Amino acid sequence: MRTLNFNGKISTLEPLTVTVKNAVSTSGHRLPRNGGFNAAPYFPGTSIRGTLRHAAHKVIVDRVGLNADGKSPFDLAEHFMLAQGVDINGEAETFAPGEINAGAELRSKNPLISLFGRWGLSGKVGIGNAIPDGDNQWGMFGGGARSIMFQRDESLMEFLETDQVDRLERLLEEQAEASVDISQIKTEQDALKKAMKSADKDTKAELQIKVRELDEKIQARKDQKQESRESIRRPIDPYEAFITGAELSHRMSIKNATDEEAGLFISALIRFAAEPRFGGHANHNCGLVEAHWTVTTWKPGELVPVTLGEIVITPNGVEITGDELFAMVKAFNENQSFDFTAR
Amino acid sequence: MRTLNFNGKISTLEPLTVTVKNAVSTSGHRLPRNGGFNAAPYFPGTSIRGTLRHAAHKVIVDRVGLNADGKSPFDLAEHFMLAQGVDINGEAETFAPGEINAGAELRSKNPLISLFGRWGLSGKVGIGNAIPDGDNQWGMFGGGARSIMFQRDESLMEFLETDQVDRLERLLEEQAEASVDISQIKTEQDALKKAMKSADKDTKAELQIKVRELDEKIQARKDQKQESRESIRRPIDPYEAFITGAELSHRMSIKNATDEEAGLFISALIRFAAEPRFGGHANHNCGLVEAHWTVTTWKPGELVPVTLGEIVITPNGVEITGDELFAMVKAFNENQSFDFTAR
Amino acid sequence: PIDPYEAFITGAELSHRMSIKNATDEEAGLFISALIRFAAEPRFGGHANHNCGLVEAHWTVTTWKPGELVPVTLGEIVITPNGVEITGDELFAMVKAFNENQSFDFTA
Amino acid sequence: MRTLNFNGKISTLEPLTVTVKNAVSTSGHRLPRNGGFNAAPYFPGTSIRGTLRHAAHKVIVDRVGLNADGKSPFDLAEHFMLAQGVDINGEAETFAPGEINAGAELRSKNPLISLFG
Amino acid sequence: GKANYVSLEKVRGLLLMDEFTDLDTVKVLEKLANWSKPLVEFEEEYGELPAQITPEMVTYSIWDDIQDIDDIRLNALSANFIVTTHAMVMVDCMCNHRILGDKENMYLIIDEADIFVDMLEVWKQRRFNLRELTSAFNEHIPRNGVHVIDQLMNDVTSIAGDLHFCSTPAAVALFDNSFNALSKVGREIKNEAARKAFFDCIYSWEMLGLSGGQKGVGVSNKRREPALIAVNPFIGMNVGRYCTQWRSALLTSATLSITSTPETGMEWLCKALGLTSDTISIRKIFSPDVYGSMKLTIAGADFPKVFNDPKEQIFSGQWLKAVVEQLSCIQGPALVLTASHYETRMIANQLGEVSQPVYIQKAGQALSEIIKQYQEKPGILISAGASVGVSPRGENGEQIFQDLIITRIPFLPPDRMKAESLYGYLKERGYSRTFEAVNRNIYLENLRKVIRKAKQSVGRGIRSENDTVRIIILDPRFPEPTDLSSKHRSLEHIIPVRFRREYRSCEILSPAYFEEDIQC
RNA sequence: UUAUCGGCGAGACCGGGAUGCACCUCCCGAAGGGUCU
DNA sequence: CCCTTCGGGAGGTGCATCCCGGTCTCGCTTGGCCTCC
DNA sequence: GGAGGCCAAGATCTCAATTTCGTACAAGAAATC
Repeated sequence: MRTLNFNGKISTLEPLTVTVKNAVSTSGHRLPRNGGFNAAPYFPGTSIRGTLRHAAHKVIVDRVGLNADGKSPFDLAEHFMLAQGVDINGEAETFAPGEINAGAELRSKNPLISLFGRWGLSGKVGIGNAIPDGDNQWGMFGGGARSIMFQRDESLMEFLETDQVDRLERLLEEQAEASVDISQIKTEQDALKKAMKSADKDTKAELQIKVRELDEKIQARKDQKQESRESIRRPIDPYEAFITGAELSHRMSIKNATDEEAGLFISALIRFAAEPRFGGHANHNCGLVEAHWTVTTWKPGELVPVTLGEIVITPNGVEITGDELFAMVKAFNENQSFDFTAR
Repeated sequence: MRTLNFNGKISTLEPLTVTVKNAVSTSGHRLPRNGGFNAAPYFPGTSIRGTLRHAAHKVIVDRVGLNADGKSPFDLAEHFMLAQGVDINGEAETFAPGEINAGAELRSKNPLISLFGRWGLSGKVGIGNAIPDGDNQWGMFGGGARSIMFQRDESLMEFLETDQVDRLERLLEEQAEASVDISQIKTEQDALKKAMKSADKDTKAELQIKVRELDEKIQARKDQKQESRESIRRPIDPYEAFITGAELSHRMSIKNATDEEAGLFISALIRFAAEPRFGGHANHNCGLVEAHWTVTTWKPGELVPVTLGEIVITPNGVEITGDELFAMVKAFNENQSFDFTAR
Repeated sequence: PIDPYEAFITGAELSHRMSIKNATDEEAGLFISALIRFAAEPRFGGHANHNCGLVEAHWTVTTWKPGELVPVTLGEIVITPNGVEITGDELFAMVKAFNENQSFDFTA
Repeated sequence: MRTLNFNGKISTLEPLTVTVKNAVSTSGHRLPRNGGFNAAPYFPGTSIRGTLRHAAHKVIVDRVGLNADGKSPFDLAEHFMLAQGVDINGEAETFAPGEINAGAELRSKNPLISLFG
Repeated sequence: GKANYVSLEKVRGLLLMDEFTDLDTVKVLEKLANWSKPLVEFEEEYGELPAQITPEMVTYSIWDDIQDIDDIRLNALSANFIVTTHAMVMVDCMCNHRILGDKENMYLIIDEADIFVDMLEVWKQRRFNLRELTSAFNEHIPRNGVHVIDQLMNDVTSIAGDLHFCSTPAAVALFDNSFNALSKVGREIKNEAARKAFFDCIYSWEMLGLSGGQKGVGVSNKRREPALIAVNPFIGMNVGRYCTQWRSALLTSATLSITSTPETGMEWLCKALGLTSDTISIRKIFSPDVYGSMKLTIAGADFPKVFNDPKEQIFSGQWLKAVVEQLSCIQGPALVLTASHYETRMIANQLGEVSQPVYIQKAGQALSEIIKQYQEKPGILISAGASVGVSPRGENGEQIFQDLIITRIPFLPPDRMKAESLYGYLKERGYSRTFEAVNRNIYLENLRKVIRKAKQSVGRGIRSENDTVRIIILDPRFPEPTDLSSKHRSLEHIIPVRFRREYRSCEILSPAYFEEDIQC
């Protein structure tokens, strides 16, 4: 029952990005910020924790084994319990407050829930935010523009029948006319968005409703396009991401980690190393990271912690130093007493 | 259903350039910077992804085959779906529940769409950025100046009739007069913007609409010119590109790739190797690449990857190493059960 | 869509004032031991799922001169992830006094 | 409809120079460097492309032939479109609907413009 | 400080140099030729002694190790006390007593310790003088590589400019690039033993920088030689050790107090010198109960912003106009103390040649000439950061300026590499604080340096108990008396405690609208 | 400081799609020469 | 010892998405009922 | 048969919505390790 603090750095192999609804606004896509507009962006601990929770869920699914076709014995409710801590049945044993050793049995028989918690059950694993090292190290990646395939290379046009060529003609004319009309409507809307600043709350209200009905006018204009609802040619808004090679200091804790639970966590890190992807924009290979963690335990009452070992995740492999981490992984792997199935 | 990581280097046989809207500014064509303004530039993974996606689309078009006239069976909507993933008919719903399990069959029957996703279907292929290895590996190329043909070479004057030499004289005099006009108005505009520097925030907007007045007057002195709209003689601003022989580290992932999807990806790599052109500036032969990739796989739960083989693209040929890459390519070639005319 | 929670930024320097009133060596020793055990898991507040609350704090332990209104610095308690650095011989004396004096009867 | 790659070497019978406007620091005429001050200078593809485009223009006018006085049938706008690539009368627009699928026929009729765009 | 006294040989040079021009008083020359006495005392006492006192040639040359430095040092080893420049106390730092000798016998009074620390932050440097390294390896010289060294030598001067240390992003980037471009030269030294010595030297330089602390670009104080600066953390502990080494050292200064309370205003120096609780024997603030009179006018929170776009350092025209008119509204001799020399240039240019003729501190201009010139003819003296404390004393020890005008608070520019490199220090030394935390710490340290510098500026005002100064702080960011929550509230500590009542009752040029709000 | 004391907490991957590209010759003018076993 | 050249002309346009889905609680006593001492 | 513990029931209700931005330099002395 040790408190393992994984202190380490997440070097970035391909840009690390995340779209969090709070941070992003109409100004564009912005990384979650360390308390302010002019703040260092941080990769949320939420995304890392969810990625690691799904990695651990896959570890448990593979450990419990797969049937002949490949289906796990777990039902849908159990998978949601393990991966997101949500009980869809509602049969999950709610621990009425004041219950001594709340979930000690569930923790013992469900290492994954013990680590990542549940509703009313504290998750031993705390996955902190990954803050960058050094100024800069973030930038507007992605970007560019979707382009009409046939207006970039004419060789793709030899593959189209005459009717399809006229279909493309109609699509482009429709896109042009819709763009002109929507741009006029958006210029009026932008005049209103300037007019906001004289925000007399009543005029603010009427102006906002005017922007709403202008938006509905835009939507109706785009709904009367027979061929293409959406403009094919359009600039892709850039997304803010941590640059490649960015060093992000990361701290994780497993409070009161049994050897089994910490072994499960290390196995989850091992399986995450297979696809070490954090965040989104994975179509641009965003999220690949190599991370090295120093595992330090701290026997309460002792002035200094002792380093159990080190977990290094790189594209060439997972290097685990320290016999302690190996012993924990083996203890997790050699215990048959995990009834991951719901009670 | 294994993850394939193509980790490797792109050597630039000719300068490699791209024009991202956000990256570029009033200065001119500039590569994205991989972070702040002065950060080391990177080639967008979006350009690489689009090039390989169109290569794969052409691969699928050739594999399905062309009718006698040379047309492809795919509808225009199907072409856009395969190569750009835009549903022109607008029948692609983002979170329709009923397509939750139709994704697996759609991927199985449409390997390209599984590889390169669409709006609502995650793309198994993530094409990362190409980042240069060394420093000072980029530069401004393409700097030029369009020059009057008949002033560089006088032998082209004997080919023009009297009325056409008089046309060239009227054009030259309109260009010299236009030039003097636009040059005096831009030489007042630049000092007006060199006064906007020390500007009261309010006065920013007034000097801004003064700038837009001067711009409208430049555009009306251009709309006044009869002979020519744009002056023939002019310096072409250079664009920023990676130097010839630049080594750019590249990282591409196919998450949980079936044999046939990875085979389609390798076929796309081969067909891109037929024309190894990335980015733009097809004039000046920019974009030509010689790329070599080490395909590594990582069974989840294993501590090390296994190098399946290497994909070397050189101007002299495409070398495939490893029995597994050949097996995947052959599996893709021999799987006749793919349907792309239906999303 | 998970609602955000308002927290203090990572690496926020928060001024903290703690005090023990007139102190037998044993009470101050117990407090310093409590700080030494809190340094094992230096967590303040909730949202521990996101590792929230992890702090490192340097406390300058001042006392009042007998009679005079002036603070004399007896030592420093630097709790960090690398360890707890108790500074000052007097703080060690308080901790030792608490460790000894085993006549405490916490029951009732 | 094949992609032809001419890969090869230029041997320099007499010194090869080019005054790229960006390249020439007012300090002195410097050949356009392949990135930074100290890289290997290259001859721009722009100058070679312009030379070959004017050569193709001369090929086209000679193949069309000249009148008895020795005047090309083309007009000034046609010459400028052929070699300089610039439209005098402004009849050149990008991504304009309706010229779509006029590229195939235009290229077939005008191999020079197809080549050099 | 030495190097500014009789050099023996240069005083036989003086024989020749004077006979060309000072022939009339050549006899007094030989009187100097024999008594090898410190020139400094010499002039002031012997009636005026202007004949042959031109300093330029009387001083040591660059290589003037003539062993007389020992002789005066041995002569001065005896004393009741030693008035002198700071140099010895850090010049014998690691000489191990080869200059001063006995230490425990000696006591140390570091007068003006505020400037001591402030320039210690410069002395935390080792000048990697490429000319010296060029000169050092004059036999194992890969002369082809000298161009690289020469190109870098140009770049340092471009980034360092006129600064001995400069915190622009270029400086650390040039530091890394220069050492990488010197690692290129590293594979050019022919002699393998010299090659390894060079490699080890740059490796020691490479680790000294990256392992911890700050890198930068230097222009040497003397001879204006470009150099590549980086931290000497060892010297950082050494200064503490070497000041504790003295039997009982005393750091005293007129502006060594951020706030009027010792036990919170003294932690900048405690932490800077790493000084722990061991050696904090007293922390006392002593101010005169009555000393001169101070009237305060401070620019209210409506006075236009100083910098419209501070990144390029453009002074907003509204602010320049307001400052210039306010200065023109003065009616007596004044000492306008700006922060930068560019602000002096702008004020002088825009100032429409008002009466009481103006006097400007040209960049680099020694303050002695201008101050003496202004003493005779009084008037507006637009000094700058080059004020270097001292005093604009009237000739017969009387206040010849009534109005001390601080155009703008001398805010230090952001150090985006000091924060980054210090973050590197804390990261590699294991301390876990994020980069923004180091940015905040550096900001607070710089703001405390600004508080000390502005305290020095206000201290220029009153020097004699009869002095009356009307201080005009034209910065909008100086906290208003009513704004107790203002961001830069610590700047209120600039005013001495005794004159805080007139600070509270101060005329505001451009105050900010108050009202009679019924909910009082 | 009109009394004494009270951690608010536990769970959640926001992700999914797009080539920004399409045209330009920067050229035109020149002797660096004479001077000494 | 000469003496460092003038200039010319700096773009035209496109297009800026669709959509989810926003929680439990609990600050009190009390008896009815269900199991243990 | 009495004494612990778990769980359901009990009256309606009281209230309020920010809208990012720090800081922009000078030189004291020098036998430097």
